[PDB]
This record gives sequence, structure tokens and C-alpha cells, in this order.
Amino acid sequence: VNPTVFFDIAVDGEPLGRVSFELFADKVPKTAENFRALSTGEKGFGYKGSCFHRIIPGFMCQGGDFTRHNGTGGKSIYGEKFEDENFILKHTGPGILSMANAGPNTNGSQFFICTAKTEWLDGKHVVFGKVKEGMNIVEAMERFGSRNGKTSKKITIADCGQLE
Repeated sequence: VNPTVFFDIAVDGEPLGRVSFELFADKVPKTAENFRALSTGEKGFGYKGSCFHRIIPGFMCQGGDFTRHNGTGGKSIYGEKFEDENFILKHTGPGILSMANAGPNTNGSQFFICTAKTEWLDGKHVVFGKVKEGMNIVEAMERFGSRNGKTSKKITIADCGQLE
């Protein structure tokens, strides 16, 4: 019953592969629905064509800024920001999908895929999904990152949508 969303990842325009995410709509329905709708683009905007602007190997891949492409922008389907829904789920290891924010109750569209256990984020970032297929593609993306987060090539979501 939990939706599955896919991204097709491209590196400087060249196809890399597909990642699919289970979203935990049963635990965080409002947060999961935001990501789902942004992935299908059904509201008229969303993730298709946007980039991963910050990739730190051994930490995380961050994306979702589809308005300024650098970590300053993005917006949710509910408005510019929405609240922290709950903190039931924890950052338990690689593959966790969690919301980026700028303080309490400022979720927009930016998210990060964890590539390590990041327990110090528990209770501050809302966990809402996990990689289902294609963790190996996330691992491949991670190699184009750097210590300060700058990417050596442009990593883009060439296509995205809902599978299940």
C-alpha cells in the first residue's frame, strides 16, 4: 500500500541507472505525499530535470532544489514550508530518505539519501522513505561527490514518477 517512486539518474546527460524508493505513507502520510506528488509532477511542478547539488561521500546525497538548483530554493505542495510531521523513524543506515530543513518546521522539497548511519539527525530531520532498488546506483552517484559537497559532474533526475 506504500507508494513506490522512481528516479532515473543521469550524469552529464548520460544515463546512469534507476533508483526506486519505498515511501512510508503509513507512518508519515503528509511528508510522503509531498515527495510522491513532486515525483509525478501532477501539481504542475516537481523534481523532473532537477539536480543533486550536494554529495558528500560516506555521508549523503542531497537534492530537491528545483527552483534555484543550489540548496537555497524548492517548495512543497503545501506551500513554501510545512511542519515536522513526527520523528517515529530513525536514521538507521544507508538508504534512508530524510527531509532537509533550516530549523524546526521548515520542510520544503529538499531531501537527502543517507549513505551512512546518521543517528545525530534523529529527532531533527523527518525520515519518510528508504531505497528499495538501486542502492548500487546511489553508491555510483556518491563517487562524483567530494568532501565539501561539490559534484564533479552534473547529476540530474532525468525522469521520475510512480511505480506502485
